[PDB]
Amino acid sequence: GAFLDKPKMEKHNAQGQGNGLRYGLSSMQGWRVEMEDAHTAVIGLPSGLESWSFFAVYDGHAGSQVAKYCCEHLLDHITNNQDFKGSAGAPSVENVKNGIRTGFLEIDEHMRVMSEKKHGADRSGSTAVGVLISPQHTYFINCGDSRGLLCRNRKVHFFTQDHKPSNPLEKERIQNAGGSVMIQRVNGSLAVSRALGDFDYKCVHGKGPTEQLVSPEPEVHDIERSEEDDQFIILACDGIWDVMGNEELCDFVRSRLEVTDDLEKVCNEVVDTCLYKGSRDNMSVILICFPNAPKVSPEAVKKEAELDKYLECRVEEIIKGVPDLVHVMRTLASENIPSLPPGGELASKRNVIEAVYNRLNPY
Ligand SMILES: [Mn+2]
Ligand SMILES: [Mn+2]
Repeated sequence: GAFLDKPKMEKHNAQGQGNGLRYGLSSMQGWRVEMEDAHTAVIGLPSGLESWSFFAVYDGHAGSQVAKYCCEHLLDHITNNQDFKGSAGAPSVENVKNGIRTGFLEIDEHMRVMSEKKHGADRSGSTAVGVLISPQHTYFINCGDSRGLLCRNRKVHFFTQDHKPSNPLEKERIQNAGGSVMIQRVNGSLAVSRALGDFDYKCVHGKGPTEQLVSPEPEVHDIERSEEDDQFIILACDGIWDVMGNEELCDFVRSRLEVTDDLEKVCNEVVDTCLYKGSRDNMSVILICFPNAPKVSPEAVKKEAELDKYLECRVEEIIKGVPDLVHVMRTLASENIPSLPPGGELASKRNVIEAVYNRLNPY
């Protein structure tokens, strides 16, 4: 509803390891007056799914309630229904997919009844993007305009398709539910076509839960795992994707992993880079690395130290009536400095430039 006068740049982090996985995450409120993102990150699932893992980002809209509920309860709604637990043995691919769909519909209905019964005043909604990782499969899950991708063999192997109201099938559903897409928005208001919550958009008489103006139905994609070739998974809200493309962010993350194995720090760098690229939204990123993720390179670390020192010297010489940081950044940009991080560019080096600037002009 409003912007802060200065961004809240404080990072909240988590990290972990297990089942042959390493992960880090970072979330940051940014320019927004409230933090309405949430996330789930768990290696080892209950009830015979110890070798399974689950990661998810939730981008809350008009409040954090739906997102916060999801982040604590979506997983059990997915795994603790009859469709997921279908077969006698390990869940089949269909069990997993049907189980995920049922879990989204059932948590949505659960929240709706909780809200009706307790006379809930919030009209919040949430996206969800995540991965359910088994020994042999990565199941991508998407509902909304948060986004996930898989980097395999140094390339974007897969990314989720954002649910935008102007997408043909989304637009069709909206119109069949009595609504319209005005520019990019449901009835000129809502920027997503799919979400949990947003119950005001789920009141069309004579249409099922998945045929409302806004649908809680997730899209699920089974990717068979590749032990040799799988590198990393990125999950993030639109606060990240609004200012960095799939290949850019994939290239950027690779460049950062070649310099560090600290996954929280890599996530911090993504979020700061997007802030400095002009993102004014809440930002959350989860980075899940597989055994063959890029490795720290002695040469990359050396190039990074050389670049940092170079930037430090440039700031000094530009300072020489001292220019402010905005103007220093502008001057550095006009220098077309080579060997900046792919995708991240000068924005990804701002913390280094600003720390230099502060040392030289501390007042
Ligand atoms: Mn939000
Ligand atoms: Mn957002």
